[PDB]
Amino acid sequence: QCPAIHVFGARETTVSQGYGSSATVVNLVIQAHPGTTSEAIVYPACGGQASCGGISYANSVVNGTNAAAAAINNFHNSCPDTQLVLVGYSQGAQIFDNALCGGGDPGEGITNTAVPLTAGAVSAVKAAIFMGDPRNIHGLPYNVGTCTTQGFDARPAGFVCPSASKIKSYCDAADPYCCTGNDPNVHQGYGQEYGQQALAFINSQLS
Ligand SMILES: *[C@@H]1O[C@H](CO)[C@@H](O)[C@H](O)[C@H]1NC(C)=O
Repeated sequence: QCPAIHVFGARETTVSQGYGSSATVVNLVIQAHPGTTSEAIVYPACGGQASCGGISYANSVVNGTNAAAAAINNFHNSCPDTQLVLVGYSQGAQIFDNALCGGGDPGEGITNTAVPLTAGAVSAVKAAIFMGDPRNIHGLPYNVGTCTTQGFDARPAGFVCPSASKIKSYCDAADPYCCTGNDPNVHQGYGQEYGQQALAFINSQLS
């Protein structure tokens, strides 16, 4: 039978195939709700490193965005009544951002602005947690964190995501990727810093 809730997790760059740091929030939802299953998005999660196949960041985001859209759409078709939750970390947050909000990603070669998710899939997605999203920019209504600048693939100032009310994007000032910081460690600690807050949001979003 189909699960009551299903969580999609996308990892950060250079991490081997799996959930990566998205695991923290994914596990919190699974443990807190009976009938919750999950799956990790299968994509390169690379930035030119030989460790992850040598696939460039742009090609990783291009593949990832499509992989994310295909996984969510396909699962919804199999289980249309299941509540969906997305958890992306770093590059993982970027592919979910592109797939859910659309608006294109020019810095990575994506010009299409249409949301790749089906109407049914979009309505099934109840909550989305982004941590260290390189598409971050200060001012977005779903932002949480001390960052007051932007990431390397910053969204337009005043960007309007159709599903803005279903998202929580965490990003602090010292993050060098989702912000203009210089401390890489801050980028890796969102699961511990905002994990419980994320869960609380997901709980309020779920029916
Ligand atoms: C995306 O990358 C994965 C491996 O990470 C691969 O299995 C898949 O075939 C790629 N998808 C496309 C559309 O190229």
